[PDB]
Amino acid sequence: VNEASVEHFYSRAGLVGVVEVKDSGTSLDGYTVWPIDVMGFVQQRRKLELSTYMRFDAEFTFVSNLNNSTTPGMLLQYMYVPPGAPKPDSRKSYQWQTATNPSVFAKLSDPPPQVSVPFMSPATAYQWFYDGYPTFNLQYGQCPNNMMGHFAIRTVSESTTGKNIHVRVYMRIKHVRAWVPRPLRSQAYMVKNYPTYSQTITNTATDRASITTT
Amino acid sequence: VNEASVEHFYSRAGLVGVVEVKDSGTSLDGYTVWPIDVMGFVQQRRKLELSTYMRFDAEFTFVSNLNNSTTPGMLLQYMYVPPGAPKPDSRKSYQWQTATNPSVFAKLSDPPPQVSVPFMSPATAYQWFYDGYPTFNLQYGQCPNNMMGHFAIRTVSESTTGKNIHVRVYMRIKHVRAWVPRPLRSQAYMVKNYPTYSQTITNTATDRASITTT
Amino acid sequence: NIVLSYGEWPEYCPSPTRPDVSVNRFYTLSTKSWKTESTGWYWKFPDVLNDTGVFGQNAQFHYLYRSGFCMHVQCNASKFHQGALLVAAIPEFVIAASSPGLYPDFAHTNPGKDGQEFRDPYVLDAGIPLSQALIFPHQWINLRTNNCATIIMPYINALPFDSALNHSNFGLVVIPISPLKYCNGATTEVPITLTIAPLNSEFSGLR
Amino acid sequence: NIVLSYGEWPEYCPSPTRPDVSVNRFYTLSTKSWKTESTGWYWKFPDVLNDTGVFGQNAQFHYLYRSGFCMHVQCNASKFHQGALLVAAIPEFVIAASSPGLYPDFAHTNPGKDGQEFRDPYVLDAGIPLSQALIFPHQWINLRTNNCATIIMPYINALPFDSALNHSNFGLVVIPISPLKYCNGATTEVPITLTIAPLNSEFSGLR
Amino acid sequence: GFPTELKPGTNQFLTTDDGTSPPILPGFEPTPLIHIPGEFTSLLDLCQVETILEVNNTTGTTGVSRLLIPVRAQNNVDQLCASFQVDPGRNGPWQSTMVGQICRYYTQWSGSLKVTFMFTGSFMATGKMLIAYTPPGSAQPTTREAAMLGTHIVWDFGLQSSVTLVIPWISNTHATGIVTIWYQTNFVVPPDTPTEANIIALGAAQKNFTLKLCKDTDE
Amino acid sequence: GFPTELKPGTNQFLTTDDGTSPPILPGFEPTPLIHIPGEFTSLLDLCQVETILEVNNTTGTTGVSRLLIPVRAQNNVDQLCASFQVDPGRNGPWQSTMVGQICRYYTQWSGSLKVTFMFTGSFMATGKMLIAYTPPGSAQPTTREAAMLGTHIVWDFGLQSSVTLVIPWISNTHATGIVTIWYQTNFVVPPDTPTEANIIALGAAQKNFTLKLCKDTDE
Amino acid sequence: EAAMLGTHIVWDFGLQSSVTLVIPWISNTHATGIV
Repeated sequence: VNEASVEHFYSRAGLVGVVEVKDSGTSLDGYTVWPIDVMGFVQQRRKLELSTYMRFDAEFTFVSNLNNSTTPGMLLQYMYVPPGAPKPDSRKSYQWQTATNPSVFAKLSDPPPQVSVPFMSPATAYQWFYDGYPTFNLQYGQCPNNMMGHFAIRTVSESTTGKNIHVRVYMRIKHVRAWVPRPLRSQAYMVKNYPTYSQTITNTATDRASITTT
Repeated sequence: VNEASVEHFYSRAGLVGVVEVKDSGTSLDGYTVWPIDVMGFVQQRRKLELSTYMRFDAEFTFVSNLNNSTTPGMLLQYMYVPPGAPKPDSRKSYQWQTATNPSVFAKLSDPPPQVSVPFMSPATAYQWFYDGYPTFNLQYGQCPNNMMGHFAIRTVSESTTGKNIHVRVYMRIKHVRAWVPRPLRSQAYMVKNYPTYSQTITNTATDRASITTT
Repeated sequence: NIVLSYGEWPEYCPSPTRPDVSVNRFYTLSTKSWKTESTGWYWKFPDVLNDTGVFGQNAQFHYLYRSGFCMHVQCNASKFHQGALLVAAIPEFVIAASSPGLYPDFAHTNPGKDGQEFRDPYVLDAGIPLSQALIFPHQWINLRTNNCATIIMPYINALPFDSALNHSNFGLVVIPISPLKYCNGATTEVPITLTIAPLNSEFSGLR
Repeated sequence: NIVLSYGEWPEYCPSPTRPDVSVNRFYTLSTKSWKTESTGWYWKFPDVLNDTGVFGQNAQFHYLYRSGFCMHVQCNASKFHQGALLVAAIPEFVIAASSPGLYPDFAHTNPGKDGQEFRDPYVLDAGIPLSQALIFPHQWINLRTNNCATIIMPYINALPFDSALNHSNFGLVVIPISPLKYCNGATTEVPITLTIAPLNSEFSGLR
Repeated sequence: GFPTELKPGTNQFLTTDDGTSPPILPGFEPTPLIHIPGEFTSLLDLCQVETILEVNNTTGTTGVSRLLIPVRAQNNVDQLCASFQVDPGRNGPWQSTMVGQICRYYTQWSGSLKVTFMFTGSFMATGKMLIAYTPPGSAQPTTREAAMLGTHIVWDFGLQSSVTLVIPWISNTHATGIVTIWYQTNFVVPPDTPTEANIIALGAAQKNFTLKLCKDTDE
Repeated sequence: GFPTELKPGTNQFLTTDDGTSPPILPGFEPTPLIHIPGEFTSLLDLCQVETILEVNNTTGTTGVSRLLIPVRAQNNVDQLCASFQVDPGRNGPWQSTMVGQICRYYTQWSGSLKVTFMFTGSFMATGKMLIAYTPPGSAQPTTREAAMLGTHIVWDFGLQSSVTLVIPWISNTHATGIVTIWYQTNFVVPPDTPTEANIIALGAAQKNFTLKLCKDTDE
Repeated sequence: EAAMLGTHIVWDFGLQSSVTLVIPWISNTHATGIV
């Protein structure tokens, strides 16, 4: 009790996306945009598709470093492009200054930056399964009201720095409420955003020799 | 409600000026003065010229670094030259020691320095539009009572250091009160401090084919 | 003996046209033939009535729609027939395709008033395992005991009102678990009849 | 039926000479000719009276000044004329020049008691769009309904008192939206008359 | 409170943070606050003020003419006069309205709009106009009779110079309503009177209008 | 509280920590929370719902047939019908159950299980089946008579279509119970009636079931 | 199916041996109902 509660079942902030600010070699960009997708890894998607409707707010945390695990004093900007705003296109973009895009300036040689994001959706709850069509075959069953906005990251810098910076985005689902429990997935996940499966059905249980064999 | 309030409409501290302390190459100065101008960028000027009279106090923040985004232990002095005092002329100026000029000594390898500035004006409120002449053609419509004083920045140093230091000044308008709403600008901004526009008027709305076309 | 989906009678949204018993009548759909090798059938809830009668008119001419339902299955077998059906109501029944051609055809996502026979009854055509479909509201049709099953399902959606044609709320599924076996000399195809009756229906935005 | 600019009757600054009805009389300015192609006119408020009568004397000889105003427009058209004027009062009317010579000439920033005809009525000669000028206090002069419009505008400035000659408080604008059309054989130029009457006026610092 | 631990989230400069900062000039007493008439404290209060709709936005029409719906005499009855969508924040007529401009500073908006029309012809000129409004589902009605079976107002501009049309609801969550004006009757005038007037449309937002999620604009 | 000392444990990012963080979008009022029917707030409440047990998991049997215990006529009496362990969380029949799947998301579990059987033959078909249950200590009874001296239920599927078997306790701390179904009598039918039925087994967990120490799964 | 949207009775003769159908009105003044 209180240990299998639905709140405790989704706690314990875990990795959701490993994005990499490329700035060296053949990728002299210096920025990268990572669209927020809770259903990133399968181990998380299967837990989320347990319920149909879900309402929560997240607490993102960024664990960044260089590739040799050092953390020099480089200065980073993390900008949260809200759902419905334009996303930047290069290192120097007018979008990097729109005061309606919240931004967090934190050096590498600092504790990880942490920011909460509220429940951002027009509906009453996020909806993993949408039996319907928007725009009243590659459009079926895809709800647009689950978008949580983007996260753009750039080094506050003039030219290229020649240092790749790996970033690890961690997320903590707070205040979880869920509705309409569903059967847990049984087949492999063939494709993102679609429940398609393989022609070769795999039994849910492992097959023994006889019905009278233990 | 409470989301389109006039206070929330001007919150969310945003960039107002990117000044650069040049100290290398052909610019062995080591200091730079940035006169405070809220109406720096157009995206901010258009929001401010919505109202005619405005009263507030700002909370400036300085996000400084070198050009490779590093932040060594260099020591900086930020001095606020109040409205009506003389501004320095070089690295070593008697003005750098006038105890009536508040100053903030903070290294680069420290959190950004933050200072509030109170409502500094002889009038009751800042006035973006001044239909009149001071000094009772290049003097019309220019109120002098909007000056908020200067911000001078120098590296506390003996000789030149050979390191350009870019500084990003962020400002947060607190306690905003506004009067006499005005129509939002319709034409391009041709020139700073003047509402002059181009001979080629651009329609406020986009032109369709016919009045019976959607 | 009627199952109450999640235990909430359907209710009008408190404050839009509220129809009457002229619309809230019993629509008796066609009867499908439960044969031995038959795999099952499913209907999308609001989609099954979008082209029949006054309810079809209201759905195809208004903009917002919300209604409960009192789906009702009955099957008339003899006393010498044997078998067992599972009828459940699945909210947000998202049919998925089966790649070895990556998304289901419209004839499989909105079958209409005629229903569609399952292609993969084990995995419910949606990857989830049948052995767990009982987590939804359901009733067992076991020929030796009962031959009817009524499910009252209220309105389950994120928004208060939604389009009656673009987004189908839930799906009624009926699958034979224990296949139909019968000795020689009986009616070789038990008939299954599905009666629907909307409840506390509402529309808004006519024409 | 008189509009109250921002809903505040003009009031004396509580504690300077307070003039009397000898000054607080109705100054009737000249009448301008509203023709078909005419674009409109504007007057700077305190500037329009700085050279006429006792008020002109008080303004041109004292140092500080504050006063309200009861601007009043009327136009005497026939019943067969058609048209529509927009009259509004714009605080801090900062006229701007129109570069293709970068600042407006003094004859355009302080026209005097004769008014100035607009060069760009669409953009109010100030970049702002006419379609929004209604955000200011205004009244519609539509010939089929009414032919008068009164605006009571109190004293709006940052400082308590100001110079009557250096800084003009606001500007009265009157623009034809729907142009004046009339069949053949009528008075081809409707006359527009502007009556002004200061209210709760004050001065200080004589000679 | 003597022993303390620096939890994660230190030294971060969060731009949208409401922290405190030391005053740079203590003791400095700013200028006292005297009363100024005309204070506004909510952009919604601005949105609710009727402004003109640039309805005649067509290629060629310039200047103030872009704010006039022409109404001419030899328009055979049951012909269509004017039409425009109801979307304060899509590139169209509503850009010229106060609410149309403010909503571009926000992301989401939902509420009920009103559109006031005003006839500006000769007093002697009589006639009748039919204003219909089609909800966002359907498409524009093609004939006057088809529009007659909808939320419409018959408008006898001979008797009333100005009417008002309320729009029930227009939400922006992710297909918008349309308003059409139909020549109900002909245009009747006694002799020696102009035979071409103008209708002026004024847009606004009712008291139930709301905004959310401010953002930058697109000029 | 002005002087402070940074005790050890600073700057550590503890993933499973319940710290606080500044809201990124202050003032933003999220969509109000309307009522939705069908809220679940404890996985145990899900565990308690009876679901089908993939009892016939044998090499070759595919499709829905894997959920059926066949019961045939020419089965001489006192022969064994079916058997399966009681271990919701070991690779076996219980994988197909809701509780079987949830317990793989936890480490420890202890409580009492119930298993409901259901006969799906002709109405006219009568007979008798013996369901025994052997505690985790012993081994599977080899003959019906040996099982008869245990916690068993005689089940006359001619009279009752479905019975229920409670399991006293099954704990996971570090050897599990077994359930066997025996042909008590023959399979008796009147003429012209199928002579092969199916028994369906439904598993669940009673109210005293508990879990602990959530962890990742093994698909 | 077309008749199903009318005044009808579903009759499960397995359960009920006999049902009754009332006809609302049939007048002879000067085109008759059908069952």
